[PDB]
Order: sequence, then structure tokens, then C-alpha cells
Amino acid sequence: PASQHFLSTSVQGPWERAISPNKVPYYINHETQTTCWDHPKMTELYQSLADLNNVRFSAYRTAMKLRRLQKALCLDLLTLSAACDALDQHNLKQNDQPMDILQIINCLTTVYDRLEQEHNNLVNVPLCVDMCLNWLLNVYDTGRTGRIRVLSFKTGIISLCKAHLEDKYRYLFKQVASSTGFCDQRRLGLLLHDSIQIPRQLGEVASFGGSNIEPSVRSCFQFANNKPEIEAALFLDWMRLEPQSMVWLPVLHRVAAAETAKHQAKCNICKECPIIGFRYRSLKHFNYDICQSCFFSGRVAKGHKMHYPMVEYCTPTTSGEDVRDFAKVLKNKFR
Amino acid sequence: LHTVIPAVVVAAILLIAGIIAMICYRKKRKGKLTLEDQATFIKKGVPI
Repeated sequence: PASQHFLSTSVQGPWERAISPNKVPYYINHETQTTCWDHPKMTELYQSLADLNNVRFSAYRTAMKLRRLQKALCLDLLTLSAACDALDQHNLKQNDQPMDILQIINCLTTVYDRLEQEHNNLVNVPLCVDMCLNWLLNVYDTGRTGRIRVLSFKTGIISLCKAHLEDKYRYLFKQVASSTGFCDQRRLGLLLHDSIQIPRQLGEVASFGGSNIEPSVRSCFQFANNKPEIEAALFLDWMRLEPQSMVWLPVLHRVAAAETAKHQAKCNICKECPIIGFRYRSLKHFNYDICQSCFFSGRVAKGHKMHYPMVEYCTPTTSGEDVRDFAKVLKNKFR
Repeated sequence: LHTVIPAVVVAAILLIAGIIAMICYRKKRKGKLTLEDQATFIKKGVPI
């Protein structure tokens, strides 16, 4: 294409942009044998992302960027039921079934037709199909072979859809467990590998233990009391234990919920009242409430302490609960 | 006197009503509006 020479200079060094038979451009990381795509709309999206390197912590960064992507991709308009019906309509039930470009295109069309019928003024089917194919083959097509697995695509869509966190957990467990509902080390490892293929695409894989899924499986099966197989309830409990390699999805759910939160409080640095979004309350001092705008920059008022405990309200508070925790912090400061 | 002064004792009941109202400014309607996620619990207290 004529845009190859024009936009090959948008990135430099080892990155090597190449075109695909489906006329979608993609970069090449040749010695890692890993490849990623970059559409011009996703190019400007990533350029906007690159200015948002101000997040101090890891999980917050991943959740905020993934929320920005999901809202930009308009895949937050997709529910669990529509995606499940679309995947069951194309008979993509075997997790190890090879998937060509055409089957993914058909399933994406099935999803996005319903999405546009619900969001005529918000969803454009061909552009959204191109964007979602771009992202999915970014995550799970690093080899440029045109073949992916049904399980990885299912995991990506279910994680990036609009549904309850435990509902997505249960569906993914059913996808990876057998007909008896049992999951051994290998299926859990495959699911964790598919999950860890996501942060490496953006560049925050090492902060959560790297790409080594073995410690995660070891922790999960140690919580399983060394059981040969794990169950859905034990999987949910271990997930609520907030492991290192999976906390990003509940952090995403929280930030999505708190995006519409409005707290009647004042920021104890930038004096912003009312607090909109995330409210953070210190568990040591009194009358100290900070907004996430100053929290993410790392600026601290009155300095930190030997220990500086913090609670993170993501929803408008209940007066009973905050009076209880105020009584707790008075009790703590009394001692 | 009984027709004038015991007309103020009802202000004590007025206090009782005001107090019991004010011990419940968030217990009156806990759900309030925009009742999303009504079968689980979403709260955090540790920075990650």
C-alpha cells in the first residue's frame, strides 16, 4: 500500500511495520517472534495513550488504559448474552478448534450487527469489526499465521464485555473446565497464559510477575490444598484472594463503576469539592481526603508516615459506615 | 398555666422526632437511586 512508506516512520528501531493479506498493517518485533498491529485510528488512540504515562501504580494504569480502550472500542455496549449467542451460533464450542480469519469475521459481524441495532448512533459495523480484529490479533496472533484458538478469543471478548465479574469468571471456568467441571493444572495454565498475553501487548507484563504462569498455578493449587483438580467455587475464592496476575480485571470493574461516582467531600490537596470519581481517605490522620487527580501524581500532603494506610471509596458513602470508620480511626489515633 | 405551659412539652416530642430523623439521614433510603450491581458487594480498602 501507498501508506507503507508514509507511516513506517511513525515508529523506529526494531519495530517493522508490515501489511497483511487482509490489508491491515502490523508492526514486527522480529527477534521476539512477536507481532502487533496498529491501525491509524488505533495509532492515534495509542498516541493519546502515550501521554498518559503519569499513573504511578501498576494495576491502576492497566485498569484505566483498558477502560479507555473498552469505551473507545464500544465493546462495553456488548453484554454476555449477545456474545454467548453469537459464539454458539457459529458452533465455536471446541476450545482447541483452529480459527481462520473468516470465522472470526463472521462472529464479529454477528456481535456488531446486534450492537449497531442497539447503538445505531454509536456503532459502525465495519470500523468496529476492523478495530476488534486488530486488537484480538494483537493479543493472540503474534505469529502472523492467521490461526488462533477459540478459548483465547472467548477469554478476550468475555473479559472485555459488559457483564458481572463473577459471571465472566464462571463462564471462563466452564470454558476451561471439562464436562465434569474440574480443572487441572494444564487448563489453568493455558487460561493464565491467554490472560498474560494481554499485558505484554501494552508493556506491563513484568509488574505482575512477568509471563511465567507457573507461580500463579502454584499459588492457585496451594490454595486448593494440593488438590489434583480445582472447582468453580475454589476458583472464585482464589480470584477474590486477588492474585498478582489477575487483579487487573477487578480493578477495571471498579474503575468502570467509580467513573460515575460523586462523593460529597473535599480534596485535601487541590481543594476539589465535591469529589467525583475515586475518593481516598487516610486511615491514620483526621479529615484527610484526597482525589485521584493528585493521588496519581504521587504528591503527598503533610508527608507520608511510618505507615500511611488508605481506603479507596469507589461509591458514594453510607453515613453509618463512615461514622464507624471514623470511630475506628479515632480509636487508632488514641493509641 | 396548664393551658399555656404544657403547650410546650410537645416540643420535647418534636426533639425526639428530629433526633430519630437525624440518626437516619442515610438509613431512610439506603438503596436511594441508580441501583446497579444489586446482588454482590463492591468495595476496596488497600492500594494495589
